[PDB]
Amino acid sequence: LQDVVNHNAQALNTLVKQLSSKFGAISSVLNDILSRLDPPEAEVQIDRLI
Amino acid sequence: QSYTNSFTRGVYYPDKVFRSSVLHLTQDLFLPFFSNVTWFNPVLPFNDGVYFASTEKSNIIRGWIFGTTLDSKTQSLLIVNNATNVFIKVCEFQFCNDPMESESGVYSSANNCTFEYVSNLREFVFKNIDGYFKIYSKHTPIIGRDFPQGFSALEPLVDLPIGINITRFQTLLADYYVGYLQPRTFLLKYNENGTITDAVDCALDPLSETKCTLKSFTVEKGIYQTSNFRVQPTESIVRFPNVTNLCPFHEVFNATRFASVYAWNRTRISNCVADYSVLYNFAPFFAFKCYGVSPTKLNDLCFTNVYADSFVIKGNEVSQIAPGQTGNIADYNYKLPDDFTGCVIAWNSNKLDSKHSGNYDYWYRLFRKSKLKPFERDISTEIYQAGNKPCKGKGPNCYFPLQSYGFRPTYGVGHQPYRVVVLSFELLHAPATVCGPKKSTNLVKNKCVNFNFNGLTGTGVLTKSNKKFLPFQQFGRDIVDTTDAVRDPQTLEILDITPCSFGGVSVITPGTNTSNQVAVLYQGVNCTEVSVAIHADQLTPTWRVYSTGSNVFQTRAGCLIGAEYVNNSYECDIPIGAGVCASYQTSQSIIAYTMSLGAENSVAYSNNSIAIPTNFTISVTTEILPVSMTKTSVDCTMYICGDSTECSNLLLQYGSFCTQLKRALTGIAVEQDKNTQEVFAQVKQIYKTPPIKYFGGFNFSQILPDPSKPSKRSPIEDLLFNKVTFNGLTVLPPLLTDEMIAQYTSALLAGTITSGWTFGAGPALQIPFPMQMAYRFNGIGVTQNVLYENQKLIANQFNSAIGKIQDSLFSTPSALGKLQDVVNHNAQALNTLVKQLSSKFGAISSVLNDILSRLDPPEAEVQIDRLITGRLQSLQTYVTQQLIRAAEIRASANLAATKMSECVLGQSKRVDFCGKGYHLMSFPQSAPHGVVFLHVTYVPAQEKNFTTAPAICHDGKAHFPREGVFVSNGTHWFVTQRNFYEPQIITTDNTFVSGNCDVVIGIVNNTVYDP
Amino acid sequence: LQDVVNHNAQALNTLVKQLSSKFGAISSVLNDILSRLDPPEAEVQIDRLI
Ligand SMILES: *[C@@H]1O[C@H](CO)[C@@H](O[C@@H]2O[C@H](CO)[C@@H](O)[C@H](O)[C@H]2NC(C)=O)[C@H](O)[C@H]1NC(C)=O
Ligand SMILES: *[C@@H]1O[C@H](CO)[C@@H](O)[C@H](O)[C@H]1NC(C)=O
Ligand SMILES: *[C@@H]1O[C@H](CO)[C@@H](O)[C@H](O)[C@H]1NC(C)=O
Ligand SMILES: *[C@@H]1O[C@H](CO)[C@@H](O)[C@H](O)[C@H]1NC(C)=O
Ligand SMILES: *[C@@H]1O[C@H](CO)[C@@H](O)[C@H](O)[C@H]1NC(C)=O
Ligand SMILES: *[C@@H]1O[C@H](CO)[C@@H](O)[C@H](O)[C@H]1NC(C)=O
Ligand SMILES: *[C@@H]1O[C@H](CO)[C@@H](O)[C@H](O)[C@H]1NC(C)=O
Ligand SMILES: *[C@@H]1O[C@H](CO)[C@@H](O)[C@H](O)[C@H]1NC(C)=O
Ligand SMILES: *[C@@H]1O[C@H](CO)[C@@H](O)[C@H](O)[C@H]1NC(C)=O
Ligand SMILES: *[C@@H]1O[C@H](CO)[C@@H](O)[C@H](O)[C@H]1NC(C)=O
Repeated sequence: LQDVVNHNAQALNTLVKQLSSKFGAISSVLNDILSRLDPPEAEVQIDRLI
Repeated sequence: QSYTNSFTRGVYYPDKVFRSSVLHLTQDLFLPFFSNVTWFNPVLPFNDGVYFASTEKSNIIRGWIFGTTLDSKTQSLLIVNNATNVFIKVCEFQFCNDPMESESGVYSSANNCTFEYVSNLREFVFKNIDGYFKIYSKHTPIIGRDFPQGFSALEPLVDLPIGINITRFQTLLADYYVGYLQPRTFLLKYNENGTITDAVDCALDPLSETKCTLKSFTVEKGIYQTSNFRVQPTESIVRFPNVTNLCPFHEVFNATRFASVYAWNRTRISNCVADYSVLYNFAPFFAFKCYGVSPTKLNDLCFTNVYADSFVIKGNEVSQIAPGQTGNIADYNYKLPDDFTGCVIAWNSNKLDSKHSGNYDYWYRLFRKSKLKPFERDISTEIYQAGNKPCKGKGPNCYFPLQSYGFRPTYGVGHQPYRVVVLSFELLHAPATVCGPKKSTNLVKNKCVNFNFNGLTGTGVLTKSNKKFLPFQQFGRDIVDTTDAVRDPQTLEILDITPCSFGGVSVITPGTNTSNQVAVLYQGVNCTEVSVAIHADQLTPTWRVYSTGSNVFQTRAGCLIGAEYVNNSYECDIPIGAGVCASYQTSQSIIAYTMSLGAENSVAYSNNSIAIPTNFTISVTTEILPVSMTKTSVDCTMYICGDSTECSNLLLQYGSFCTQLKRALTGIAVEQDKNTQEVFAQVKQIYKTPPIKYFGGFNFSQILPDPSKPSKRSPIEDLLFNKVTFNGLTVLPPLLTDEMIAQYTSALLAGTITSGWTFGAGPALQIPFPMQMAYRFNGIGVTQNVLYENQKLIANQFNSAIGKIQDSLFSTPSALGKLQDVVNHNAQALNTLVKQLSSKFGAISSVLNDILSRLDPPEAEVQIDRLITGRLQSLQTYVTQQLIRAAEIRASANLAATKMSECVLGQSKRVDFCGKGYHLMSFPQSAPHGVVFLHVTYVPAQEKNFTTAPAICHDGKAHFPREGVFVSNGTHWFVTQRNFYEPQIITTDNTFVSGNCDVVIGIVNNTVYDP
Repeated sequence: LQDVVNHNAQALNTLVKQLSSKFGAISSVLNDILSRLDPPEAEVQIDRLI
């Protein structure tokens, strides 16, 4: 049971941590990309993050 | 000259790369198998490479001539072989040797010789490709004129970089066969020494397409999925509404004056044609960049709401004009949408948009108090207020937002004015109004045709429709958003767009070893449709099985060709669908029959009729169960990145994917270890079988370990073991060595055969085997007296039963099908994973080191990223597949553990769980990544039809057997156990009384004796 | 059983409905992309749809 709980917790923690992965893009936060670049290339960066 | 068949000739080495003992599938220009070959001074046209096989003994064939004209006008290739050295020239000659020391080369012309070169059954492949004349020469001097229908590869004699055009060629004299090549696909079997010992085409016969599909030269008996058939389009219609020709552009584009960048005119064009080639040369404007819709395709489905914008700018101003751009021009002159599907045309306009002294009229909106949005014009030219107080003129930052451009003809190129046309059009609105002219065609009339209805392009069958389009709807779709109805305004007729027929084809083959005939199943199609497609050369799988009579059958699965339907019934051999099955029968051919669901047996039920067996059989049946899987550990970094830190840095930005994959693989591995632990290690203490091994006639030699061999495995285990069977991927060894697993099996079996089932419920309790078997009879409703009264026979019944098991595992090679399937599945997964390392994934190359040593790292980053994404999706797919397979094997291992707990460590009352019959006992045997259970079952036999009755009325009261059944042989009545005929005289010992003789439906008068 | 049938039908319906998904490309139909763009540029859109 403890292993099941730990597995679910680890899955959720990995999912939230991977919100900070750049995934080969400029950054990991959408707002900085929006208020850093022009909308066209920002679209490609947001596409990679998505 | 006649026509013969190219049996297997024309195979050459496709490349100079060594390959050993492989089956490589390559697509290239080849001589197709069994093609028609002309056997012969004619001028043979050079069909993109020829196979020329000269058979001679007088050396009459002195060489070849190639070219397009061969009359000293275009460059022609002359090849001659005099006695020692091949003179190869690329000259421009009128004629040649054609009119010991009986002949010499005089030719007729030697102009512009651009290239020079010197060095029976002479085969020569001449392939002209990529500026190369590749000559593949096989000089196998056969001693004799017998033309062998055999195999001989053609090693590349030379690859001349002549780089000339060749359409025709002739032979030079002082017989021969000619065949023409086509682009085909071949399977070549490269031998150890590097030689192509055999080749298999991929377009002749269904059989030699499944040979390519499995990448083998010997296919097994079975239905094989293969390529998908599809009726190819017959014609190609292009229907438009009534069209008109106006083209009102050049008269506008040529005009004396356009408007400024801020005063631009949105010119609307409608009801004309896209005569745009004039804008290239008739109005020769140089700057032509089409964004969203590249040019030279502007002939149909082109414009719906085309608009034209007229800009007048400087020279160094078009650069800022692009979709998604920003700047003062973008801010306050005009703003473009990001999705601008149009064209930008710019050209210098000195003599037509400038004054000789300079025209100070083309101004621009320097400032404005309104943010520009896509497709909006600036009109207000009031002073741009820049202060909180009302700002008019000077004072605050305000200035007049209109600066004159000095369009002088004396300025440089960077200042010369540009006239610009922006064609902004939307390729969407369904109703149209403008594109170029094209041929129209009437209704296809139920014909699979390329349709081009008002720009809606596709392939389909256009039939009369009953769908009531209200007089504004042009298209008509379905819930799947597929256009199932269209109507051209010119015809104004609603017609549906049911697509061209397709599906798949599957090859039924009885195995290459058995035979070579095949059948084909076009899945889900009417046989009339497929026959019609055969007739008018429309089926994509160009190989045509001859549709003779009594060989085309229409099943609910589709159309089966090559096998006749027989109204007889047989067990299924090669499943097809809808209950039909095909098989090879004996003169010998493939037949399709309705599957017979076993025999039909009517049980003779009656009001009073029972059948009790008088004999039995100790059957031994093998049941194979996967227990484990190959533990595979994959190094994410090395697989994705070939020990490259440059690639590792890029991989590090992809989150903890490698950590997740490693965790999943380690979980799978520890799960495999726990699976074999739980299946085999259910015994606390390793039990040793006794020194003397007499078990009341029960043999137990093929299952008990024999010390006179290594690894201490049983002979059955030996047969099972002998019967089964880089780049960051590692196969971790199992924790339990095969000897340890065999020792667990030996302990389990020794405990079973010595202590009975007691060792599974606690301490092992010794008990003679003839007593344990009597208990196991008691456990299936058979009195123990049966065993001792028939001990020895049963022993033999067991012993022979085990003996056949060996042959069942010896003669039959597919007995261990499930375990070998598991092994093959793992091997195929690993093979696919390593093979996808060679996939470019839309990059420059499949090898990292090339990309590293080809480009600067900023540019190489994109290619490395594409390769990383491809290989990472490969890893994720492999890991997910492994997880699913591991879950399946976990279920199988749980079943195996349950069986060993219930079938081996005890006797199970669950029906058909430990065999087919009444379970007696079971024996485990280790096998590679699995277990094999020798389920011992009691099976009754030798029936005897008998008369019965639920109750006996002796003393005016009912009587019932305590555990048996009341039966009779006509005259006497006997109470007997219900699983073995043991008649007994009815007495109060076996009978109990309950009630009187007026409630039982079928009570019978009789005597219940007193003992 | 009805849930099993409906689940299979929903899976197939989703699979065919995502044929109309642009996937961040010009369009969801290959035919239009082919007869709208030169093959070097159309390669990117075809790759995205693929
Ligand atoms: C049990 O079965 C084995 C068979 O595996 C018997 O061994 C055979 O013995 C005879 C002579 O006694 C030989 O001719 C055979 O070659 C043996 N079989 C094999 C496969 O080699 C054995 O006799 C049986 N009985 C006992 C008590 O072991
Ligand atoms: C080669 O020359 C022939 C001469 O008739 C011509 O038809 C063909 O188009 C040419 N093609 C090339 C340049 O390969
Ligand atoms: C205008 O028409 C003349 C006709 O001779 C042509 O030469 C010229 O290139 C045209 N220019 C434009 C911009 O259409
Ligand atoms: C647009 O209209 C204006 C009206 O003054 C005119 O001067 C200009 O030449 C026109 N430009 C065109 C024809 O695109
Ligand atoms: C195939 O077509 C024929 C003629 O249209 C028709 O009679 C037959 O019923 C069709 N087959 C099936 C299975 O519907
Ligand atoms: C069994 O008995 C019933 C009594 O109603 C009778 O109808 C039926 O025919 C009998 N079955 C036989 C004689 O096979
Ligand atoms: C029962 O069957 C066996 C073989 O299956 C046979 O040898 C035997 O004679 C039969 N009868 C008895 C009474 O065992
Ligand atoms: C057993 O059944 C058959 C029919 O299958 C029948 O002919 C026979 O008479 C029955 N047995 C007896 C004891 O009558
Ligand atoms: C029935 O079984 C008895 C057993 O004693 C035997 O004597 C008799 O011959 C058998 N047959 C008939 C028709 O009674
Ligand atoms: C059974 O025996 C009793 C008394 O002997 C008699 O009354 C009854 O009718 C008998 N029943 C049958 C079915 O013979």
